[PDB]
Amino acid sequence: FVNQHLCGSHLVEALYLVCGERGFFYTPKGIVEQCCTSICSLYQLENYCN
Amino acid sequence: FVNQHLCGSHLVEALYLVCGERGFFYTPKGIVEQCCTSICSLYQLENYCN
Ligand SMILES: [Zn+2]
Ligand SMILES: [Zn+2]
Repeated sequence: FVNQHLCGSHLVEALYLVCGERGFFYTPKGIVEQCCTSICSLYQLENYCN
Repeated sequence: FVNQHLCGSHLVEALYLVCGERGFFYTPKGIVEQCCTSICSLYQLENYCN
């Protein structure tokens, strides 16, 4: 996985790819303050699939 | 397979800009049958925001 800062529509694109079929929930808040202002791993990103 | 997959990618991105700060919930069921085969405006997409 790209060990990078995922911000704006780049964050919803990743979530989209990782969560596949499941779907996901996007909430400008804790996913932000850490996957954007910080770096997240496949792992951490998967906390947002439905 | 291909088709709806490509299409949802285009939708999450449209729901990012529309929804803004209320975020959203993406579920490949409801949405894609509605908006992949026919055009769906920004107007129509806010159905889908939180
Ligand atoms: Zn960009
Ligand atoms: Zn495309």
